[PDB]
Amino acid sequence: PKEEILNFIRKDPSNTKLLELAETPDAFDKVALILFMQAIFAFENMGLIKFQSTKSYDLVEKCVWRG
Amino acid sequence: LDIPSRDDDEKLAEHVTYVHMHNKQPDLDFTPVEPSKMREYIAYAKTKRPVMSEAVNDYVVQAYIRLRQDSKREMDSKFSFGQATPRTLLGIIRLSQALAKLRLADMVDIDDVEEALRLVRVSKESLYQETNKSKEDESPTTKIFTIIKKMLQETGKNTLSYENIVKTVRLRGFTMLQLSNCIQEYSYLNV
Amino acid sequence: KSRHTMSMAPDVTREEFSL
Amino acid sequence: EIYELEKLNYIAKVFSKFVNNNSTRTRIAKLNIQQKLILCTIIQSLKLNSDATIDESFDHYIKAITKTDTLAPLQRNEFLEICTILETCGLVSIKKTKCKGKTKRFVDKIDVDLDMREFYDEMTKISILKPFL
Amino acid sequence: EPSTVESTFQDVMKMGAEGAKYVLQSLTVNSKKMYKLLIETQMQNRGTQRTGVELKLFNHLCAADFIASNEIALRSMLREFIEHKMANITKMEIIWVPYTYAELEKLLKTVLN
Amino acid sequence: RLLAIFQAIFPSLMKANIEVFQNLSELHTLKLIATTMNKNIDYLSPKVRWKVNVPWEIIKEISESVHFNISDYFSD
Amino acid sequence: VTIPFLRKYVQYAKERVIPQLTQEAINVIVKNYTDLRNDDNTKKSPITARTLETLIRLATAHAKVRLSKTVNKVDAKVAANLLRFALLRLSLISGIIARLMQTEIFEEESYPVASLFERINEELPEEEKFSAQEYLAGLKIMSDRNNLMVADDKVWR
Repeated sequence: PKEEILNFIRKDPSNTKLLELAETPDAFDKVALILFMQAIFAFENMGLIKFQSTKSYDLVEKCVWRG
Repeated sequence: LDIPSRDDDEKLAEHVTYVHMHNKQPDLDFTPVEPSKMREYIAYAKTKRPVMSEAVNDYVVQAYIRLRQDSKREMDSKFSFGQATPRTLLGIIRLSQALAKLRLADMVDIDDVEEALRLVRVSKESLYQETNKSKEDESPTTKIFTIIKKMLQETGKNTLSYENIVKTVRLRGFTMLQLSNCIQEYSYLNV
Repeated sequence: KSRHTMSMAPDVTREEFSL
Repeated sequence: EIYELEKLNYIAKVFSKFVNNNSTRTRIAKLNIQQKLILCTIIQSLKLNSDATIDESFDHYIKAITKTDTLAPLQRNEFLEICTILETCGLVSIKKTKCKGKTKRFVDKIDVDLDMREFYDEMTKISILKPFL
Repeated sequence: EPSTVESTFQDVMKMGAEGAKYVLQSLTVNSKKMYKLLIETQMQNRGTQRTGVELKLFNHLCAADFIASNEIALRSMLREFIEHKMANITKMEIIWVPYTYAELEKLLKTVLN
Repeated sequence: RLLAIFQAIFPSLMKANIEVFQNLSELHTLKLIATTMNKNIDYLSPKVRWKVNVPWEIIKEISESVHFNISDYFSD
Repeated sequence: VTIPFLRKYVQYAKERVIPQLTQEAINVIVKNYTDLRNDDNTKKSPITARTLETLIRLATAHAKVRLSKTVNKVDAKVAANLLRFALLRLSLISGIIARLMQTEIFEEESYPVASLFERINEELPEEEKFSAQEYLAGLKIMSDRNNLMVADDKVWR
């Protein structure tokens, strides 16, 4: 939700740099990539996803299935 | 292969439109024959049955040989017409005979079979480039060099006394000053 | 086989990302 | 000190000298006519942009010089020495590249830096090589 | 948790275009101008491979505006980009910048002009 | 994939995987299903392949003793 | 807006008046088709000379629909546009100085000011060579942009 993403980023006015971040007009997809590259990051040492072919990382594989 | 050019799409198109203007493609210098009497003369020619001339044979034969050998060294090559057959030779002979019919003469001409060869080769190399080059025109000293090379084919010596060389040069007509200049150049060129 | 490649992505500087 | 030896003119000269023999000092790099011949032979083999081996270019030399009867061709070892000379001046580089036929196979893939235009000048001036362009 | 410390030792592709972005920030003016010409003739037509230029016409240009003396010096002042993988080349003799049209025109408007 | 076919032909009945992997490590210590890769990093999930090292007769034995039949899945 | 009546209009023309052809329309369509077979080749190469035949037919029926005894050049314009619908300064002289630096006519990066004069007026450009001070200013731009330098005035490094 981009509406909630702007709800939440500007919800912190106390910080200067975070406020200046909060007015970036393309901030939605940027923060999307940020959160994604933290999540896929922390979901490799957890074993679920495999970064197939490091130095390529164009696709990946979902190791686990429910079953 | 219709190379998309400009002068073609100019002249061809212009002249088709000119056909629309003047229903005769024949321009100022042309003798078009109506197909009826054309047919008449054609059949008349067909009623001749000329004879093969004895002289051209060798030439004809040689042509075949040439058309053979190249073919081998052209099998896997670009112009992949593979291994021209004796039927090609026979077809050349038949083409020559038909041209002699067009002559209404009973002896095939050397020009006749030469024209046939021109037909069979113009079928070729009409694929790409369609061009050649020439380099051997100048030859003011390189000709002397090639004469020397034939002499070397005879014996193969780089002597320091030239007496048959100067004789053959004088026979060739080239002067002795140019000969000595070239000898200087090639001695410096280390041959 | 036109796949979405991570090249076509809004990159974020290390500072903005970290913060 | 060159001005001294002869007892900013010469600086354009020395630039044209040291930077690129291609300008004029290639003729020095290929002083011998057989060097120029073998170099143009390499350029001819370039039409087959393959592993420009000693063998590939050597056989190409053999055929192209049986055709153009300038001189009896050189020996294998001779061609080796000539190409090594060409590499000492650095006008053409070599590399013992790996092919996978039997084992890790190391054959001379070479690359020339000259261009046929920089051959235009340096060859059209020598009408004796021109039979081979 | 966000796995703070664990995010530190691991690394992903963000952790190239931006790689060269700092390189070009530290070069010589002649390199700046030649890469400027490259980026114009490669961005004219994401920066795709169809939009590049041929080295024949590229030499024609860098010799017309009197930048390149010949092909050897040209390829020399090109490999400084190549020897850090700062531009792509395929085959025509296409030298195509794999960096995005957006990032390329960004280089133009910001760091080149 | 092993876990897949296992959960398939185990006689929804079982989803726990502690004893499963326990006995898997048991196997790999018995060198019945060895890894083509090294002996220490196998237990991560890097490139790593597993292969059986038991011949077919012991397979017949294990099948008959467990009463599950295997002649089906091989078809030619 | 009569839809059907036009039939009596059509046949009428094809029996009353015929625009056989006009030379000006020829001069138009032939060059038009050369541009066609020179420009849109990369698309699909439908450039077949047969198409030009239609380029006559089409236009020639048009003037029959027009009833005009002639095939107008703008009738040909309508034809070629119907087909398009169906189908769909110092730089150059610096380049010349470059291709003259290619040869050793300068024998150097240096060149006589005499060679300068020989290569400004004797060449193609007439009066594109500016006033003395102005083309010297052009040369000074080419200096500050590192393309030609000045030294030993009778030559120039």
